[PDB]
Amino acid sequence: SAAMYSRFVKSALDDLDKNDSTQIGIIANQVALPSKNPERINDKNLNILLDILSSNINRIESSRGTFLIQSIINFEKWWELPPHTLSKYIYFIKILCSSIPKWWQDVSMILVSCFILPIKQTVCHHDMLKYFLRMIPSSMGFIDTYLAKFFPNKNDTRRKLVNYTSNLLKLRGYCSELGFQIWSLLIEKIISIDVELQNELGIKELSTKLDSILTLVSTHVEEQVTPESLESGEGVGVFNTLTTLFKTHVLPTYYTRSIQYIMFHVSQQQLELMDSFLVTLIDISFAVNEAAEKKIKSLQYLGSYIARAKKLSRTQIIFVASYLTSWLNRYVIEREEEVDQRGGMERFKHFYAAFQALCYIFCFRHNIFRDTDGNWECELDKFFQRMVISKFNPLKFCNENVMLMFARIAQQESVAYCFSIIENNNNERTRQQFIDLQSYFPYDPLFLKNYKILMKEYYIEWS
Amino acid sequence: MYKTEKVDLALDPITQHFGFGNDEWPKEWLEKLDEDGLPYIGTYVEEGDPICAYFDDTLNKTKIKTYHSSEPAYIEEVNLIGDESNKFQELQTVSIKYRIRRTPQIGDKF
Amino acid sequence: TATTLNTPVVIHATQLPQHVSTDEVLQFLESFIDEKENTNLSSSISQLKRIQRDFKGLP
Amino acid sequence: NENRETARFIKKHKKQVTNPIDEKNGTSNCIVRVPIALYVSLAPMYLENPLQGVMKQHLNPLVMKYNNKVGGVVLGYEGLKILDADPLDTSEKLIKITPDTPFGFTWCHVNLYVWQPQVGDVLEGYIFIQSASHIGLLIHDAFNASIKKNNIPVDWTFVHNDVELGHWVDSNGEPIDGKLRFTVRNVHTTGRVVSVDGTLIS
Amino acid sequence: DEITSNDRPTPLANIDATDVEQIYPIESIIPKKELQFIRVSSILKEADKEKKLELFPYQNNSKYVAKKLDSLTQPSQMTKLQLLYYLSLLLGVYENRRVNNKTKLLERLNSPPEILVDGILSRFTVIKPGQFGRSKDRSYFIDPQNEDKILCYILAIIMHLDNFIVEITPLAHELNLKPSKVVSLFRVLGAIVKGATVAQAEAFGIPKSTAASYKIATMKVPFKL
Amino acid sequence: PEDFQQHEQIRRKTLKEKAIPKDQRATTPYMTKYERARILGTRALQISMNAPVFVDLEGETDPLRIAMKELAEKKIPLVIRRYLPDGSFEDWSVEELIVD
Amino acid sequence: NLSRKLVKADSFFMDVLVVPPTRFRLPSKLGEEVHENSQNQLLSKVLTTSLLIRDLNDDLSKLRVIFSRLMNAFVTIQNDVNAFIDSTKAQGRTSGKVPIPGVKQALEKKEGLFRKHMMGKRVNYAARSVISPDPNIETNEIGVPPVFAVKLTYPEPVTAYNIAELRQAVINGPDKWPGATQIQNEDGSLVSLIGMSVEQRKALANQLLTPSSNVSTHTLNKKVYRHIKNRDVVLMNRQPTLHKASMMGHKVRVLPNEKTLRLHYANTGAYNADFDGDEMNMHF
Amino acid sequence: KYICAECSSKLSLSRTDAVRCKDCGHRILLKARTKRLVQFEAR
Amino acid sequence: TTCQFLTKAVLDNEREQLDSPSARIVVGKLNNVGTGSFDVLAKVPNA
Amino acid sequence: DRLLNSSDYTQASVCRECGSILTTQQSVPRIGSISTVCCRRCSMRFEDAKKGEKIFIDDSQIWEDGQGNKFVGGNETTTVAIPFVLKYLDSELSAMGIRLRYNVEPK
Amino acid sequence: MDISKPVGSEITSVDFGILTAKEIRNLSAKQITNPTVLDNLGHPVSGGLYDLALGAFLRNLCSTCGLDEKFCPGHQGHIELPVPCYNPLFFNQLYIYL
Ligand SMILES: [Zn+2]
Ligand SMILES: [Zn+2]
Ligand SMILES: [Zn+2]
Repeated sequence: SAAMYSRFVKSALDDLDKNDSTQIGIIANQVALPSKNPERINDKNLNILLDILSSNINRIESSRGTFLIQSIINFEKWWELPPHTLSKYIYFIKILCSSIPKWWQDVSMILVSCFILPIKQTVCHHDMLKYFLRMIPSSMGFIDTYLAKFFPNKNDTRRKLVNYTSNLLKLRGYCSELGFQIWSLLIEKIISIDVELQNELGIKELSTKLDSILTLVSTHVEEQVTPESLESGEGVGVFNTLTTLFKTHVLPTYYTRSIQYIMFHVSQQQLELMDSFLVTLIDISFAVNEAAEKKIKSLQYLGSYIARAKKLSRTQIIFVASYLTSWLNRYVIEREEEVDQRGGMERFKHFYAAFQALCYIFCFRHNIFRDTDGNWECELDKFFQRMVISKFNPLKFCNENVMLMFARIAQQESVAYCFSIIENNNNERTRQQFIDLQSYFPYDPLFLKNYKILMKEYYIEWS
Repeated sequence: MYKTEKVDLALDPITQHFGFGNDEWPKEWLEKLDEDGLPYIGTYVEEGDPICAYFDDTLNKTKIKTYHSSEPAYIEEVNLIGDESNKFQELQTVSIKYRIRRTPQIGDKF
Repeated sequence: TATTLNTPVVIHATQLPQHVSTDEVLQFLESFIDEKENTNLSSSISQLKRIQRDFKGLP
Repeated sequence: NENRETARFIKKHKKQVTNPIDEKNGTSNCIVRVPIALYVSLAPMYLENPLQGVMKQHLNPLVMKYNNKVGGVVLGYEGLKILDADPLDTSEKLIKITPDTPFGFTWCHVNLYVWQPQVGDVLEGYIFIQSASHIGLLIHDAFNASIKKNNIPVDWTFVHNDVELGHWVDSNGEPIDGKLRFTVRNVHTTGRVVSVDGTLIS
Repeated sequence: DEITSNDRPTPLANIDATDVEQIYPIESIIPKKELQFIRVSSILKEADKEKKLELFPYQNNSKYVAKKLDSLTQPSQMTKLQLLYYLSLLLGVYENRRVNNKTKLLERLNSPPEILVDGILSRFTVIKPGQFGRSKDRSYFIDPQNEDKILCYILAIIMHLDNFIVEITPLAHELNLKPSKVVSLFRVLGAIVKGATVAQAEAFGIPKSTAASYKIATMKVPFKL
Repeated sequence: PEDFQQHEQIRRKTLKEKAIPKDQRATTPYMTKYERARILGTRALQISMNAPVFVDLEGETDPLRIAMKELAEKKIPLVIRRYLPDGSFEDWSVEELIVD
Repeated sequence: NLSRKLVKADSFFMDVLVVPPTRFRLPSKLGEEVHENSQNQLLSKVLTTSLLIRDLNDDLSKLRVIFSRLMNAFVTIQNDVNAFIDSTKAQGRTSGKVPIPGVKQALEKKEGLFRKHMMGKRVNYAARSVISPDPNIETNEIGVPPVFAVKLTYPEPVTAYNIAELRQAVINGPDKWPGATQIQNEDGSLVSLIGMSVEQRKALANQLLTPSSNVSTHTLNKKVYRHIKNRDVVLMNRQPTLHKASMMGHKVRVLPNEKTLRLHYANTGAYNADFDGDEMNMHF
Repeated sequence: KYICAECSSKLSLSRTDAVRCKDCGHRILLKARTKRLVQFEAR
Repeated sequence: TTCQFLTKAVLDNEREQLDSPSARIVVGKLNNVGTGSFDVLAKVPNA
Repeated sequence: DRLLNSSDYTQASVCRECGSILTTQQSVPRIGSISTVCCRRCSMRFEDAKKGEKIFIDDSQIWEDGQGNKFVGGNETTTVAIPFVLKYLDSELSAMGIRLRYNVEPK
Repeated sequence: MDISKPVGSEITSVDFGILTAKEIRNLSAKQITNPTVLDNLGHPVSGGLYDLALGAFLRNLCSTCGLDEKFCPGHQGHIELPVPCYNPLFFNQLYIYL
């Protein structure tokens, strides 16, 4: 009957040139049933069909040829095949839609939507993709509405969603020179679980899914940024747009705390790539025509980027940030003749924060703040002494938690004297919500139990 | 002040029926309706509250007639009007009286 | 899409299409590309460096 | 009132530039420079660098596509001019702001490359990857082409695989290297990425 | 409002035959091509009504499909069983009159042949032309032309399956209509409404006391010229 | 291209012919109130669209109130046209205009 | 004449009477009875007068009183088009209280089309209210009830400038102290909050400042529509005024009290006001 | 619980009833109160 | 009399700059008889 | 903000070279076609595609209408800040017997 | 009117005209000649006074624009008179020129 089926599929293609075309549409209603039913198309009848249709294969594009292409590519759940039928069917994707941007456009609609599937079901879901990312230059046009399209929300069940978050690191690892598109969904969607998290600080579903992102993404991307690809591979191109992309989806949202852990882990592993991010924190707040609240948080990204870590060139921490200690000299020479003019005290958000952020280094690393000889680092007996009774009172408008850790170490280590001033504070002592930006510290202590696997590495306890 | 509302039905055999039939109407508005489809006497109507949840005939469903005014008031009287007719019909006209409790607030007139 | 913020409102041509040969623009596309790094600007770099090899290179 | 109206049939349908064969090397010349008066709208964020700030406004999302008025698939810009409303050259200059919104105007004219499709002209083909009801024809390895069943020759013939893309057989039976031929009959504008649709009788 | 002339939903009918069963063809309704593309060789392998109304594409709530299902169980009566799949789509468009696409409608019918579908959509629905459906399938709409166009395939089936009688109240009310809607609708093909005769009074179970209000509709001969 | 340039150099000469430079200035040289009812709010919705600011605002989260903190300080980058209503305009700027 | 157009007689004859579109003839339901547009009643008078005289050339050319079927109906063919436009002169109507208004009479009702639709428009974002006098207002404030401090909202963008006060509008919403009712996005969405909970009030305030997914709208930002403040202006004007100094703007301070509007003492000289029932508007 | 309006002739009628007062020919029917734990206003 | 003031207006077939606010706002435009009797230009740094 | 921004602002669309708002369309497109916006008055029917040889049409003027036909012409039209009442008006006065034309400033 | 939506053009002026038979060719989509507007049964008749080819009446799809009534303006139509008649507007002007 195999020779009886081969003439049943050869007598179809004739009479479309005789404008009858009888036996065409009968088969295409069979290739759309599920695999739940034995009366569909099977192994033997398809590869015989996919060669007899390929006799003179210029026979698709006519007025009747939309009903044929769809359900062949819509062979639903197409990973149920032995390795003999699997050959010519994958070849038929390589012949049907090799140049027409109309149904190959409906192929990457399938191959991206079938990346929600587990990785051992995607043995060829991305190897089909990687071949045309090195051969075809311009098939990037009609996939540019296919990345954020196939992001469902959490109304779908758990295992389809977060497995899709890992399936595109295979795909990006061979498509390296492009750089920026693949992130542009997964940069936005760190915030969406995080937005529903700090206002919850239905909540248990944020536990293991965040375990399914934090240990997942910050390990395989950590194996992307690697010392074996510093100056020979594509590693310099990684850093070029993971600063401005961090600047436009961590800085514009406030009180949203699970997102500053992207570059908090892969460049603390080394010496230079932290210091590549040490110049990143410099250029932000130090211009004129920038945003309004850019002076506070960006230099607050220097507070626990220095304190709670372990791998720092600490001979460079005083050296590179010497301009901020030279700011403290520049702030007292040129900029203390303006206070009795029109205005209050709150012109200087740069002053209660970056001075606080360097004093956020104070209570945590006191053995760094001493040398071998016996003096103080940069003469602490005058430098943090000159700023007491000036026209701002930097012991008046302060924080609660860290700015009242100023009471233990200042006396027993003989740092400062403010114990007769604390009673004198609360007599003299928009703007009502100005405290909302000056209360949160960026790199807080870690609360989770299974991402602490990665980040107890360069994180020390209180001493 | 009073606002005597009414309910007129379909401006043929009679095919509009007060009360409930046999479908399942969505509950939690037990709090205003007796099962005869007429409401209580003396409860606090708002906007977002049925008045005459009656049973249709064209789908055999229960439709619900909520409150079309602002006026958060109470509900007072229920009259039942039909036709004296020798081929007598089931009653199809209810004239329900409200009484709205008007405290003298500032901006009134003496 | 396709509004006044997405599309320029009125477009017209200045003059006749001053023509260049096919090999003429091979000297004059490099200034369109190399001024980039001193979504769409990602796909403005990789696909246009693969049409270099139409008349200049070979894969 | 018969012959007077009929003059406008051509001046809004004249082929602006037709092109003959090029160099006798298989290809043809349809890459060309056109200055155009791009009446653009501003970027109120970017009133400190409109040399870049309006370039990201209607010009980088203008690339690699076709339009209505230039009659060609635009490809690339050069020579950013911006124009003013004064007898002023000058470094700093004025922009007319809209009287309703910060999105201002400027009636600037800048100079564009464009690709154009002409009719009945030969064009290059590369064996890039071969299709089922298409022969693989990557014009400048960038955009795609199209054929039909009704415009293939007789000696053009096919063989499908036997042991383990698709074999094509010429007039005698030997495959060749990459260079292919294609002529133009029609165009199809409104896909996602544009392409042309032709015949092979030349 | 119709490619059929002048508001009557009657296609090319017949009044000029001799056979009783051949007074009106369903080829006027369902054409030759879709009528012969039914894999019908698996229906009467089973016999029980639980194993018949549970593998069809559509399952209704009422017995309005199966009100004549026991009148055909033998496979000698397969010609009207092709109409019983059409029974399964007699209501296949009107109780989903609100929605008018197809892939959402694919979850209404568990795997039917799509070639059986688009003879009703192309004529009896008024199409919304939209290419947002056309990559999938053919979207449509039902206008207010379509209220009395949707019953004549009961006046040639429910008439046809019981030797050409139709009673009012198991038809005017199982279709949820008032029995005065049909008197101005009886004469749209050539049907005749008539009272209670002397022999066929037992076909519903009525006495003679309401026989002037007991009104029947049937077909015996070709329509009176 | 043919009568495009008929509408390209008919405007570059009817802008010479309709202009008046600062030498033939004839209008009142004050920053007046309709001007003050204009260039604030013309910058104020412009500064609302994340436009750059030069002077440190005192946290005063109103788009209108920043520009009056600029108007009496003159870091206001706007230029005013003024119509003489029979086919001639006159130009100004804010650096050479002084406030009532 | 820059185009050099001939004038022709064919324009001054009515060949067509172009019929107005669907959206401009729409029959609504009003009263006990319902019937369609009174324009279509003029049109459906012409057609069956046209199509009566249209089908007479059948009765002469496909070959007496039959000639009077056209001439003494041409006086009604004349009377077709005119009463569509202008009904000053039609056949003698008895006192039936109304002849039908076609277009020009149907423009101007009590000669008020431009006077109520084109020029004198009915306006959104209003408030009509009874006035009250109250102190402690320096002649350009208006004390307002919170029920006008929750209804009339104000469009205002987010920036890297309006976050700290503006997230307070989002977290209240339409509940209380002025909040945020219709949050929009980079494309023009309408994300309401009139039923969204305080979980969705703390959520969206951590969301509002985000660059667009489409980089074709790369510069825009979301517009949090806050209600009203101590920092915006209410314009107010009296209805029968007949002078210039009546459209006097004021700012507003929220005033937790009953439901009326509070004029200041001294301001009654401009508006020619009483308090014997008189009451004036409020705009925004 | 439907008190008539003719002579307070108390009846408790259901649906599908022939409406008349039950001594003479009057139609109009009121409705009576039922105890409900409902919170009411007092200032 | 705008019924009768178009027999003297359409018949002439004029060109109106419609600059009075009884014609300026009927198309929707900023007024020449007030605080928008002109527009604003904008200084930009460089070409 | 008062007399135009009540609710009457829109981005109405005006065919230039005849000057109307009621005439243009957002046409129901072809199979792949997106944002098919054109006019009908400045266009003409493809049954009049005849004639110098016959010129090959350039596919930017083949576009499907609503009834199912195919006609050719009258392409470019932008969005103009117009009240709907004016868009009501130029069809109110077209019916009484006055033809109307508008124009714009960018040509 | 929102700041987030710009507009790239304006309106300058007005122009008048008078109805000629030449401009009836391309002004519409379908004739209107049948007298009544919709019969029984609820449908608006096609080629009718509430045609769908003249706008979109009563939540039907618009057979000119293909999308719903939230995006349909409604289109121009036209009668054809039996004889070309007067315009009583202009009866005060070309009475005398005649
Ligand atoms: Zn009694
Ligand atoms: Zn036009
Ligand atoms: Zn339409």
